[PDB]
Amino acid sequence: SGAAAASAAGYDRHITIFSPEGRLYQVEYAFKATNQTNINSLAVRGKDCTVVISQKKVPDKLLDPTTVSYIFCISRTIGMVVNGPIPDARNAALRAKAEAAEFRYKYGYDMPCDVLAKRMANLSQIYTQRAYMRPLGVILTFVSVDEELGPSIYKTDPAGYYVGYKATATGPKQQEITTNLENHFKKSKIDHINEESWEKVVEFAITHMIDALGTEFSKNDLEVGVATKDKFFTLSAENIEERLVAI
Amino acid sequence: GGKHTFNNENVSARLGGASIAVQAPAQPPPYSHHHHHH
Repeated sequence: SGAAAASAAGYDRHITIFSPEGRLYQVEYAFKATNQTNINSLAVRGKDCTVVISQKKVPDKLLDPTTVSYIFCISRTIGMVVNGPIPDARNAALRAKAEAAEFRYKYGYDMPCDVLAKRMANLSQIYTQRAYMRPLGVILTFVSVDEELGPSIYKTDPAGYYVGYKATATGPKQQEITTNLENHFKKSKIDHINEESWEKVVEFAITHMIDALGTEFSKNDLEVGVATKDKFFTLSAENIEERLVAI
Repeated sequence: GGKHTFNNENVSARLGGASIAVQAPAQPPPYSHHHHHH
């Protein structure tokens, strides 16, 4: 009964058609695309240092793993990680990287992740008004270390919804992760996390997406980002060898 | 003159077909050419 009158009587191939339930369904069918990789990222705050982690799978040997990456350095002080197919991640990445710029040409400073999640999300709405473009099947995360707000995470979905979480994950496996840090925060009642160094905060976030994820991870199956004042960048592989020795 | 019986039974099957129905929702296209496609 739920989508039976949907799948039969249209309502599932035009974007701009409501159902008598009120629900439009096309965008509500976009999200199935986000999980077409079986991939599962993460993000958390700091005292001044932010981090985001992603798997990086082990397909057939012929790839050149230097280039497979879902972490795109947008501008300085900014970065982003996607959840969805690669091509529908670029067109969002590039429509942005030429958007932080003109701001800095037209207003005299660099955009935060506030506006950058309000702008790019003020567009994916529009493409769910008009028939210009199928809505990009993604759900993307932003990061930054701002001057006026400190660390900051934000999030954007194909409708246009955006909220700045305190910590979050995404993918097929949110419930397992999200509980393995929701319960952590009610312990301490700190929106941020301790361990001043951007180093020591990584190893916090790794191990929580090991115990609650479901297996053990090497250096190659991961790719990780970080945000610090004046910079955004990626990382090396030793941070786990200096974990299990301590344990 | 005759002692046999007959015993006319219903050994035969039978059936009555008027399976008349109502809906027929088969296939409405309201997008015969998607009406400018855009």
